[PDB]
Amino acid sequence: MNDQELRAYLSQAKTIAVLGAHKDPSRPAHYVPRYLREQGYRVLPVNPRFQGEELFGEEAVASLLDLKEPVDILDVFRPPSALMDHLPEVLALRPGLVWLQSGIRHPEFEKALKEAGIPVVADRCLMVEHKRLF
Repeated sequence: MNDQELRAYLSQAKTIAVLGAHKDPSRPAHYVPRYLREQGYRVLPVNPRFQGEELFGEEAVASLLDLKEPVDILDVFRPPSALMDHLPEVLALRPGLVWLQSGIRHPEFEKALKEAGIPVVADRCLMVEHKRLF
């Protein structure tokens, strides 16, 4: 995937689910999605730690399976050691593209996603890359 193709995914994306969404405005799990929301994206916060609480103008749900609409981009902020347990959720949800934030890689998780036919982008910040490309 090149910038040109990555642009087609970003510019086409409507919903961006944030796995690991945070409330503290100091963390990336919050300011990255916040930046995304201000760019015309409908970010859907997902985090058991803040379930029921409003974030980015939406109620935070505990699971990806709790989301109502399809997901264009799954922006992941959860650490590598917490990814395999969520694999079945991501496979079921089947987002158009799974995005692993900075400092997050997991060979197995990524392979499983690729084998399922789901595009993956890892160790990259969605805010930084969106800024770059557009």
